[PDB]
Amino acid sequence: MKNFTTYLSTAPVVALIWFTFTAGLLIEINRFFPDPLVF
Amino acid sequence: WKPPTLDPSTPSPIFGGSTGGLLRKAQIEEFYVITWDAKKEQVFEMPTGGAAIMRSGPNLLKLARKEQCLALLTQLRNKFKTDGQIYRVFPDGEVQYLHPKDGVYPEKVNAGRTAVGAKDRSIGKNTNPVAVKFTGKLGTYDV
Amino acid sequence: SHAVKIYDTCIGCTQCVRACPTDVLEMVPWDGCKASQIASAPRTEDCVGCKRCESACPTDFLSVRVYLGSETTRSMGLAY
Amino acid sequence: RLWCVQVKVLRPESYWFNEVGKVVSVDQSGIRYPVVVRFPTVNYAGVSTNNYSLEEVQEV
Amino acid sequence: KVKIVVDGNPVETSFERWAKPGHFSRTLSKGPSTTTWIWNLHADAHDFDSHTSDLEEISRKVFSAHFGQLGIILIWLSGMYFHGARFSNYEAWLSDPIHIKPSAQVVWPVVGQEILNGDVGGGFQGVQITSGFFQLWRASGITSELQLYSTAIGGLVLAAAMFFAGWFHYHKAAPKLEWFQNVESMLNHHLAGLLGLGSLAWAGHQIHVSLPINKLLDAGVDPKEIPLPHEFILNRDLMAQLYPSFSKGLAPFFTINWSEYSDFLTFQGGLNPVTGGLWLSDQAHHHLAIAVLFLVAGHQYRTNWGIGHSIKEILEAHKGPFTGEGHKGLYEILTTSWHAQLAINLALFGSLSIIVAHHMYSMPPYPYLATDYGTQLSIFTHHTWIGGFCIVGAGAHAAIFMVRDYDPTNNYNNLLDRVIRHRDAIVSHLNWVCIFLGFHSFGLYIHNDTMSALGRPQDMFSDTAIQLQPVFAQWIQNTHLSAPQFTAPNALAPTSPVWGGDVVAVGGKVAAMPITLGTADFMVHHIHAFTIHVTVLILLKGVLYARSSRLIPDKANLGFRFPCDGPGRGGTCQVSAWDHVFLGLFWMYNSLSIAIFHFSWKMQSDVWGTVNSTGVSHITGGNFSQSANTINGWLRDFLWAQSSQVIQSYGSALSAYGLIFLGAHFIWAFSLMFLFSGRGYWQELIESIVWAHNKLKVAPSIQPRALSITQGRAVGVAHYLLGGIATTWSFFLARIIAVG
Amino acid sequence: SEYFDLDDLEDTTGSWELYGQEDEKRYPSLQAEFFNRAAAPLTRRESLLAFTFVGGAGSLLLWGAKGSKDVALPIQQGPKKGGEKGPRGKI
Amino acid sequence: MAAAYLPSVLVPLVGLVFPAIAMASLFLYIEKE
Amino acid sequence: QQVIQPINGDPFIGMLETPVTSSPLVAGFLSNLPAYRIGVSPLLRGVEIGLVHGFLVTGPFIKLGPLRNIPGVAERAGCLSGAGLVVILAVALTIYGASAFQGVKTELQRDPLQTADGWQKFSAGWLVGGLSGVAWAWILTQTLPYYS
Amino acid sequence: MPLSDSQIFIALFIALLTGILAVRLGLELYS
Ligand code: CLA
Ligand code: CLA
Ligand code: CLA
Ligand code: CLA
Ligand SMILES: CC1=C(C/C=C(\C)CCC[C@H](C)CCC[C@H](C)CCCC(C)C)C(=O)c2ccccc2C1=O
Ligand code: SF4
Ligand code: SF4
Ligand code: SF4
Repeated sequence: MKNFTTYLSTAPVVALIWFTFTAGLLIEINRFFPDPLVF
Repeated sequence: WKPPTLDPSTPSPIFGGSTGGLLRKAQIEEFYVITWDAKKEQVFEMPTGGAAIMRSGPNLLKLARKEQCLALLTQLRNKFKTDGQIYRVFPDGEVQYLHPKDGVYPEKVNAGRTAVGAKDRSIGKNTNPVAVKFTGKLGTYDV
Repeated sequence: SHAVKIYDTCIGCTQCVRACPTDVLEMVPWDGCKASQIASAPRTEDCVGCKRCESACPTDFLSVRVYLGSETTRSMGLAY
Repeated sequence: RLWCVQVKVLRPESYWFNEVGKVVSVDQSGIRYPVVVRFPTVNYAGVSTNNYSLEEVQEV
Repeated sequence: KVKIVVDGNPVETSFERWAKPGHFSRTLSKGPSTTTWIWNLHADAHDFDSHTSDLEEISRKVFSAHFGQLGIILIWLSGMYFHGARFSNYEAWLSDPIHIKPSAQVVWPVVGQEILNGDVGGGFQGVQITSGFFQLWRASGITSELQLYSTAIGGLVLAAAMFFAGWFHYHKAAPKLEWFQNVESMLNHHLAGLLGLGSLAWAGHQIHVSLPINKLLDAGVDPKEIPLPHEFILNRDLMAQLYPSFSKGLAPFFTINWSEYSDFLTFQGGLNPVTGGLWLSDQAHHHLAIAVLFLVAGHQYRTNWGIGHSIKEILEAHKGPFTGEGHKGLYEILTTSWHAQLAINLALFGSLSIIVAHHMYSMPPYPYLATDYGTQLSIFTHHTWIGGFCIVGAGAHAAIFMVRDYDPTNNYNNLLDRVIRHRDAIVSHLNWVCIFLGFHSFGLYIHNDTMSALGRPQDMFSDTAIQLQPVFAQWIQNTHLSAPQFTAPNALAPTSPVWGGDVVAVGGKVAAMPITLGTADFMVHHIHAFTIHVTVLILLKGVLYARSSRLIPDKANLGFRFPCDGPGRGGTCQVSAWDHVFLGLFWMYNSLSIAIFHFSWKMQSDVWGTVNSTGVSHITGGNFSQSANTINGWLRDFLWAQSSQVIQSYGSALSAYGLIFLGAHFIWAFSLMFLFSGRGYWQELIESIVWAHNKLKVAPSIQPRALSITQGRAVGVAHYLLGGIATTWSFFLARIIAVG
Repeated sequence: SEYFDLDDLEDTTGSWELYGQEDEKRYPSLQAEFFNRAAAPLTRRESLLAFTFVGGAGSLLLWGAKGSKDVALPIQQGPKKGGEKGPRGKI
Repeated sequence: MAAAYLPSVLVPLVGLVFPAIAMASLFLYIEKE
Repeated sequence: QQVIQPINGDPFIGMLETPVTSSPLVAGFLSNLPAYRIGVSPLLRGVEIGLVHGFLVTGPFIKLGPLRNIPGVAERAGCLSGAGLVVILAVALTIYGASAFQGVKTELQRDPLQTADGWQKFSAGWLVGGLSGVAWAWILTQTLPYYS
Repeated sequence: MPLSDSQIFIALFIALLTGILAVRLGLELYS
């Protein structure tokens, strides 16, 4: 499990997880609050 | 040690010929000869392409460039553990012995050699190009 | 012909001489470094300018330097 | 000068100019660049060690 | 003796090396000092012979990697069947394949992208697909989403089996080297067992499932009222209703009364007029004959029962007075070099994909494929591109063999040795051929453009001026048109309508028609010959001079992939065989772009279109023969005129193509920064940027480097190809979806 | 042995005549005598350059002034349709 | 235009005669040993 | 049996002897061309070569030139064009000789053609033969029975 | 009103003189 979590901590896996989180957050914000142009 | 003489009676390796060999430059400018003594009859790769069979005993090979001779010599030294000699041959019949120049290979330090091109400074101590303007020198490394 | 000048940072490692494909370089005795030898460039008429010697050199900055110069049949690497 | 003391490189053409390396050894036979220095970073040739004169390094 | 030999449990199954990037390589396993290590890890990952010199370990890696690729392909295929089952208008399209556009991708409503769910018909909204799956599923007899679901589930099970096998044959039971070197056994099994039994089993599916269901479909029966395939399996009378010879059962087969089966094993030729596709009974007979031929072919090679051929003996027997020792030593090469095998197989596989493109457009094998113009254009273009890339790869791995696996001792005066020994003659003759072809192909267009601009159309190379008729191809067309009369008497019709004869029309649209050849066709075919010959010149020159040249006599010591041998000898950038692959990719792109442009324009101008009482109204109205003999004709009447659909696509469901058109133009231009520049500039710029990071104490420990010279070239050609090909992709798809 | 220092450097360097053959008697005497007196003034490199220059330049200006008119080149006939019409009422 | 024959003379001179002279003479100069 | 051998038995000169190079038909045919008559004067070899080449170039000019569709004018224009090409090639041959010239065994004397004076006589012979061949081509278009 | 033939010949002659001066300058710059 230690070796597996080290693999999950390699740069592309962390990049995949973080960018999936960020893209999903942006997508769900735009789903819940459609068409934001201004604050 | 004295520079050896090119023996023209030396046989050549067994080769079927190619389009990669000598051209008109060998007739009018210069060409090169590599000689070596083979311990046994075996196949080697020609620097001009294709397989050739070196004869047991003395071998002679004429080539267009010094780099081709040294490539074959590198192959002979590293694959067959065989030493060799390289000559430059001119159209007027003059033969100039080239390598190893003093009988010892250049990578081995040998007494009697004198440094040429040596600069008694590190490379960052070269002067500026403005300082060699209108002097005729090749550059800051030339002074 | 190309100019190959040697500097005094050379540690006498002989790697540039082994790298040279046209036998421009050779090792000569010296007292400036621990190896008691220095690279020399007596045969720059045969130098093609490939800079394999500079790629081989371990000193920082380089101890062998190749300055490309006037081109000849030998320096252009021509077999014709 | 000492073994394993930090030194700052003052050679301008060196990759490690103004950087700090570790003295590996100092040759005592009067050669031109006796101070062997090891560095934590590789230069463009992948090398991490270089030799310097006494005036080319400053003890830090 | 051919036998199964494995090693038990050679490699432990552990995540320890997953946690150590670069473990496979002795240089890379120590970890990075610079960012170059990050790229080298990916570049060297699948270079097995660089990791080790043991042929057994390399072969085991290759076998298990092939299982992994098969599992990925099965996941992809099951995905396509699943999206047909779940996210498609397939059943509606089955009820009305002439008016309903196929769609099997639906986008989610967010950030306005639901405009891409176009009104494709059948009460459905989605992205229109051009892969041809609907026509393939209909030809197979699939009538419901349940059968698509079943294939998707079965594909995922088989995908898991492939991934299990790759793990199993690497970690548990790894075959030894002598197992892999049983090339006679592998050829016998792949000819008779893979291809032969595959064709026999597919003939079985066609006869028992595809033939009756499609017969009922083309009769006009509603697909929901057609009996399921197993009803045709279990009820012989139901099948005998459609094919009366089935009432006799298998007795005509066993008594050699094969002509009784003539109702479902036919030799009609041509196309089914209802669907515009090839007759499925013809396909069943074709696959049966193919199966028998391959089953016979798989008994040629000796394995364990004495009879059969030794391939080494065959090769060593074929030598002649011109060729020295002939094919001696080739058996040893092809049983020890994986790269030599890859070179051959890539060359032939790519050539096969290109042949497939031509044969499927000319003889459309699926119902309602030929009038789905988007699908026709897409599959031609796709298989052409796959073929070209595979051929360039063949050149690459031939060169890799020459650098790494060639041994002069085992090639003395054989064909390979003699080819190397006259490489200068080969390359100089091919150089002359390429120059001659370029002059007498492209210069004809330049002559025509100049004559037309000067107001001298009578001095042009054209059908109404100085003519260049392709009389040999015209004669071939006439011969193939006349074939059912004399030279193929039992074939009712020619193989394709392209040779001559009548228009095949489906739903008021042309499925296939004669493709006449005039001066413009002559000119563009010699363009094709020129571009192919230049691409061959680059790749073949890379292979022949991979080890040495007059410039660099020791090139093999520098390897397959290296940037140069320095600025000396005048300058030696891109001497490596890898760099010949790099240049050959561009020329492959140029060649295949002209080929697919030729296809698109000629089909739109001379084949595709609507049928009226008067005749055929082609999409671009026959303007190929009028203007394809000038460069300005191509630029205006093809590129400028046909790009109207992609640049007007905004605000429609095709707007994705307009965006991809622009983005692909961008990616293409972006590539020129990598191709035109050099890494010394970029490394110095990075030095200044690194100074800025050092000042703020944000310099990374992994020292940033510019890309290597070779990586700069690889990035440049990858972005060049991606941008150019995706530009043409969006142009083609928007154009033919909007006007098809 | 494919090498020899002296008297065989031609064979060593491959300086061979593959197809050229020594031959003095090829053409008839009167035909040859005719053609030597025909090409005698052009056997000097300055005279041939002068002859080709004067002849070529004279042929080119004679073509331009007269010959192009005789063969009715379109640039010598000039327009007959009154001139192309430009937009915005421009002439 | 006045002297309207002049283009029919000078255009062949500047476009054919002068370039032929120029490249012949320049070839002879740049190959001279 | 092998039909490809090193050039003159020398495996290290970059050439191979093949049936294309060294068939008796090919080597006999090439030897009797005027280019390979080493002892014959370069002027007369130039005359023969010029006759051949000046004759042949008129054809494309006659049948494909801009005036090819004008009866009578087509032949005269094609022959004047061929004469212009012959003169241009004479200038090229002459400037080749002035720049190019500033042993051989089978012992052979070198070609008098490969000298400055010999090449200049060759250029004169080319010019005379080429203009004569162009004129003869025009005469042939005016006199051949089945010419069209 | 168009130019005369004499005006064109005057301009061509003055340009020929200028060209002679140009050849003189070019040769002086050369050697
Ligand atoms: C009749 C016997 C038979 C059949 C049908 C195959 C078929 C195949 N072999 Mg070949 N093989 C055989 C005998 C056979 N082999 C023998 C006797 C040897 C040793 C001499 C080999 C040595 C060999 C090597 C070294 C490789 C192959 C590979 C392949 C695949 C080629 C790519 C392809 O077209 O995939 C088409 C894929 C399908 C149609 C999907 C279904 C494939 C089924 C499930 C596999 C059926 C074949 C298998 C041998 C059956 C045994 C069952 C197993 C549980 C024991 C394909 C699966 C290549 C590869 O891809 O393997 C991973 C490869 O590298 N084979
Ligand atoms: C349109 C762009 C273009 C052009 C014109 C060329 C030209 C050529 N390429 Mg290059 N190439 C290009 C793009 C181009 N390339 C790009 C972008 C790359 C980077 C990947 C390459 C990389 C490349 C490689 C790697 C190779 C070539 C080769 C060739 C030659 C093919 C043989 C031939 O057709 O000769 C005929 C010449 C032409 C068709 C050019 C047009 C000539 C016109 C029609 C004639 C005009 C004559 C003129 C009127 C008379 C002079 C008058 C004037 C002086 C007043 C030719 C010289 C191949 C070659 O060298 O093999 C022989 C070769 O191996 N190219
Ligand atoms: C400004 C430069 C210039 C000029 C004035 C011309 C003029 C001409 N060209 Mg164009 N040409 C040029 C540049 C030029 N060329 C360039 C740079 C190219 C390559 C891009 C071409 C490519 C080209 C082609 C392919 C052809 C022409 C042809 C023609 C002729 C068309 C008119 C006609 O119907 O003649 C009909 C011809 C005759 C009535 C016979 C004329 C014979 C002349 C007068 C012989 C002159 C002797 C010669 C110049 C000696 C040179 C000595 C020394 C100066 C070197 C005309 C002589 C056509 C042709 O007819 O020419 C052979 C033709 O097929 N040209
Ligand atoms: C503004 C325009 C301009 C000016 C003021 C000069 C000025 C000069 N040049 Mg530069 N030149 C130009 C344009 C110019 N050139 C162009 C467009 C090119 C082609 C790219 C050249 C290429 C060039 C070369 C190759 C040489 C010069 C040399 C010279 C000097 C003597 C020129 C001369 O007439 O020798 C007259 C000599 C002869 C007629 C016999 C010798 C022939 C010479 C070596 C070559 C011809 C030179 C001539 C300028 C070429 C004109 C080019 C044309 C297309 C405009 C002088 C300093 C020469 C000098 O020695 O260097 C300092 C020299 O070798 N020039
Ligand atoms: C632009 C260019 C560069 C500069 C390009 C570089 C250095 C590539 C940069 C790639 C990425 C963007 C670097 C950073 C990668 C990290 C993993 C980023 C992590 C940050 C997260 C947001 C993902 C070269 O180095 C070069 C070399 C040789 C010929 C041509 C060129 C060339 O054209
Ligand atoms: S540049 Fe090349 S040839 Fe010259 S000295 Fe260095 S290694 Fe030798
Ligand atoms: S110049 Fe560099 S490579 Fe050569 S001996 Fe000196 S230190 Fe070694
Ligand atoms: S420019 Fe780049 S590829 Fe060319 S010699 Fe220099 S370093 Fe090598």
